[PDB]
Amino acid sequence: ALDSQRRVDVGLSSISSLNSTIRYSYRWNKMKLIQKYLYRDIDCIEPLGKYILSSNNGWSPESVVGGEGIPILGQEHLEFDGVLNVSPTKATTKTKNNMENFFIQEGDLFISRGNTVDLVGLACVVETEVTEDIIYPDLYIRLKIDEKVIHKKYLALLFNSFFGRLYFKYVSKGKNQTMVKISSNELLNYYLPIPPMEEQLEIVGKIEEQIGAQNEIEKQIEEKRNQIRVIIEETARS
Amino acid sequence: MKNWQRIVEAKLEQQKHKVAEISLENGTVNYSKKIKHNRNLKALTGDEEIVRAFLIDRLVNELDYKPEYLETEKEYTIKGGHSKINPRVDVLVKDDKGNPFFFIEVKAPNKFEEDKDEIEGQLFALAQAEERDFKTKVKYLVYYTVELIDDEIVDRAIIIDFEKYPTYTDWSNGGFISTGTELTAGYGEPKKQPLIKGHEKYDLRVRIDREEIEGLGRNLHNVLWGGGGTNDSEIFYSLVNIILAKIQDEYEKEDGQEYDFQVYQYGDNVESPQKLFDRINALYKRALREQLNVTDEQKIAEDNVINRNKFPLNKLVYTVQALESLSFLEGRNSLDGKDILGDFFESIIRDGFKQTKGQFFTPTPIVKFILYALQLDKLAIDRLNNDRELPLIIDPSAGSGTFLIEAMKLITKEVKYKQNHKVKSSRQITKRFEELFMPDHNENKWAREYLYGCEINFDLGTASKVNMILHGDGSANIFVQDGLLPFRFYVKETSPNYLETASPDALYGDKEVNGKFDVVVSNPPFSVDLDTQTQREVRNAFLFGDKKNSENLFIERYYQLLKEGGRLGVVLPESVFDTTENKYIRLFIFKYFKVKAVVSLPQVTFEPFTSTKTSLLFAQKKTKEEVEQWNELWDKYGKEWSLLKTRINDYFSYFVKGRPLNKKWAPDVVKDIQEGNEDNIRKNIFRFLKDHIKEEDKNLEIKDLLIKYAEEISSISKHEKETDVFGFYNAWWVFGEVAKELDYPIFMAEAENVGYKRTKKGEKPMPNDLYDLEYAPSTLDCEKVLSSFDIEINALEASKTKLSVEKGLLEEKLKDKEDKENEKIQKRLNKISELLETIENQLDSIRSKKLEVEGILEKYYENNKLKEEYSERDDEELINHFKHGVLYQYRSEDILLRNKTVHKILDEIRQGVIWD
Ligand SMILES: C[S@@+](CC[C@H](N)C(=O)[O-])C[C@H]1O[C@@H](n2cnc3c(N)ncnc32)[C@H](O)[C@@H]1O
Repeated sequence: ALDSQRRVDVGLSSISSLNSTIRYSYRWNKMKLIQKYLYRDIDCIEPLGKYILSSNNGWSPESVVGGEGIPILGQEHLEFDGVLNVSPTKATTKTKNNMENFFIQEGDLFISRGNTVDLVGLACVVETEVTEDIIYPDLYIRLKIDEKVIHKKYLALLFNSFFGRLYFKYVSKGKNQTMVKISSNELLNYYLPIPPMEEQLEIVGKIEEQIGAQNEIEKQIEEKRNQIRVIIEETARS
Repeated sequence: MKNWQRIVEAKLEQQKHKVAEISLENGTVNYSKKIKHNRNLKALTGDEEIVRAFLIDRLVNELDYKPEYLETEKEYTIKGGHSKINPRVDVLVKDDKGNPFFFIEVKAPNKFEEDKDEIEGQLFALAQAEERDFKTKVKYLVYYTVELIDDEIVDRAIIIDFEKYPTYTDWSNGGFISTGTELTAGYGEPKKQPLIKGHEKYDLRVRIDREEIEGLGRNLHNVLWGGGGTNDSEIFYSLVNIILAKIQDEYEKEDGQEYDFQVYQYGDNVESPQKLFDRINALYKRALREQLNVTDEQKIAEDNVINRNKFPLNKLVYTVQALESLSFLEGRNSLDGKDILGDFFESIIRDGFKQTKGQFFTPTPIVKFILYALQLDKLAIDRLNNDRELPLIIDPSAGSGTFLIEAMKLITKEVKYKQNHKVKSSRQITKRFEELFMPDHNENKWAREYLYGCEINFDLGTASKVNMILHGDGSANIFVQDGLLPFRFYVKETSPNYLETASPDALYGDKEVNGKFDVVVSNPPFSVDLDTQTQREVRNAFLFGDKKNSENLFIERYYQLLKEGGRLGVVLPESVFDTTENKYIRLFIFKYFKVKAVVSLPQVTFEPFTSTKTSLLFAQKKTKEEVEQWNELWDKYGKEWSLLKTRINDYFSYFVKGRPLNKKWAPDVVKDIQEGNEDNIRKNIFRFLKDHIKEEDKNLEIKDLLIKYAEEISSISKHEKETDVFGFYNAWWVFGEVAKELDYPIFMAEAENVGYKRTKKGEKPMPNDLYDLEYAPSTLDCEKVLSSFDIEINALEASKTKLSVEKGLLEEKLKDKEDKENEKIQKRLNKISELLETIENQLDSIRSKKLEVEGILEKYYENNKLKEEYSERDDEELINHFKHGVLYQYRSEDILLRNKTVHKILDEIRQGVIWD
């Protein structure tokens, strides 16, 4: 109801509330109103700039599907569960001068810079073994955070939740609805509910169990697929 | 019924020799048996046959020519490709030597502007056949038509010498050669009647018909533009210069002498396209020595009414010939020609001008939303009622004058026609309205006093001036002297000048502010690129001229032009609203303006020329009392913050950093440190921080709080960068404190669509989301849709009754005849009967929709007035009635001001915000 309003009545006093730059605009004030509604009962709201250690933007050179070079990812590899589904399809055949930090490592936080207004700012965590070094494209940000206060996967789950979707649909600056590009400035200024680490682990556990249930559903699905295969084979053989 | 048809019928009937008969009541025409006809003409094919008969009568009776040399309805049979073609020639008159003296093609007067494409299909083939057969040359080709001026029939004709231009290339370079407007008797060379004031026949046209202007526009698009050449700036500029020259002609040539725009034609035959360049150039100097009063000798010396390299003179002579009788300054006098020329020129700008980065036009739907969202109509009505004046609108960046033109057409329409009931009927108000709007021939007469503008581009300045002359204004106030030049430089001959006046303002900083205008609407350029010749205005005249963003100077200009309480509606880029570098300007507006609406716009608004997000800002200038209150509150809270900063930084050094206490500190500081009044310690932290602290912070120890904050407390401690204007205090802290006291509500909204989508190819309609058209007029006349509509149907009923009587007489006269030979014409009479029954069938069918629309009129209208429940067009049913079927006419495309129902952003603008 609040998000689909298209009209905001803003008071003058409301402008200078955690603003520090006196920004008045429809999008910024709509985002602030939605955040005020969200964080009403929730407490312990804190900025991400205090608990951020560093942010490094990746970069990707010219490449073709295949090419027998070092592999690169795609925009479809990002997932809502917060796990980077590593399955590169394209690679770069020519070499660069420096590639030390352009590879993907385990336990990293990747942020989507440029994508559709819906799937922008999408975050993922690399949990599987990287083994071979793989290049992550320019539309990514490696985010190193303070591990003592905030857990790596909790931020990804928050960003993929509506908490981050609503913020990034108004903060994103793009020339079209197909691609909108976020930057690091709003990552510095973003406000989060940061409960004790125990609560973050509890949330992660609930998400993991409710995703394992769905995993049981698709494993039943390939059980049905194998049944189809067996029926075809037994019909053909005799 | 039309008077001219009856006049023509009477003129043809008054002739002594009864050779042709017409009957409009019966809709029949009959001709003498002397000329053989291959078909039985029984129905009126159009005005073409009447014009041909009139020309035949004029030739036979008035010009005393022998009828034996006249040939009409000549049949040709040719085999073209796989088909057969039968072209026809209208009038052939040959002399004693056999050469065609008159080769006349007859066309309907209302079909001339659209039939030109068929001319090539009717004339060149016959000439080619004649060359193939006899290898002879035709001497003169004559194209004739009639025109109605003051109930008098005048003749406008084109005479082309075939031998003079034997080839198509020579004919194209000739530019529609017309030897003379009228013919001459006694084998004389053709002569054109002078176009001179004094004689009504010689005088120009003032009753401009609505349709031929569209034909002229499409002909210019198809001929001047080459068909394959679109969006060329230089051709448009040449056309603009030609129109300006024509305007100067009516301005200066005055009465008693012929105009110099027309071909002077000292000789009987029209001369070559040359020897007119000197004429038009001297005329183009007389213009800009009379209207613009320019003082550039190099610009006068370079001439350049046209450029010879890309504007050949054949198109020039075509344009000159096309615009001989279309008096622009006097065509607006007539009600029919009131808005014809303005629409013509706005179509010229719309189709022909190429616009891109830096130079592009604001779309009309945004302009009208800006003008109506300021309640400019209500402001003008209130100004007229209270102070007997109209608002003083200025647009300091008017490129094509779109904002000014829309403001003019809005004020005139609202005050004079739409909302005329709001204005009072007092004698003083009535006389002021008399000298403003009443004469009704030039209703845009007030503009000369109340409409200003500034443009930096000379070419677009001339374009704006000519556009706004053709729309009705004198266009004296539009300046081509840059938007940001000082108020002293803006000088022009006419005495009442509200832009010259200036005076320093103590609050502004001693800088000079005008303070004379009521409304300031503009579309500020993204980058001003201010000229290096006069850079003293950057520093001395403007507060923030030294900054990198030089476009933000425009906002400061808007403070100087507006009056205390004036209105400002502008399309600012979104970067002004959300960028730290622009913060200084955002603190500026809140200091002096009362922000009232920030309407965001989609990025499809300015496509395809630019793709950047822009927003609408509506603000009102603040009076001296409010800004001095702001200044005093700013000073108070800045001093309080100044004390808090020093105190809290002294607190940090001891209580966290550990530096021993010193007696050089403030007495309250030292005693609070000594006797440990930690409650005040916490209170000062809370007050200095304001936000950035939560409920957990109050219980937690102060030392850990300070360690945790550090960065935030340092950021708050740092003062501002602009200095002088703000006064060494923190803008965020003091701004929050002052805005708590002076709170007012701001309205914000976003539009997703703007009623159009301009791809590179063309426009495609979309939902508006900004405003809704009325779609239903507030004044509908029953007698306008009833009597004239029924005249045709009852005339046809009388005609078919007479036809039925004569058919019955023929039926009897064939009943007493023998059947075997009768059968063929009896079947023909049956065909006539079935034609009559089917025609009366569609008349009955259209009478049904007549009845249903009459029922709708009775249901929705009461004494030609929309009822209060139907006043606000929320009823989609009535709207769908008007925009369907035959109710396409009499529509109202005006913007609807509902004032009680909120559906689209403009309604929330006009209801939610208050301008006072
Ligand atoms: C915004 S466009 C169209 C303005 C108006 N909406 C119209 O339709 O005519 C006006 C153009 O004139 C130019 N212009 C106007 N005033 C100017 C000034 N004072 N200094 C520099 N350029 C100016 C801008 O570059 C802009 O491209």
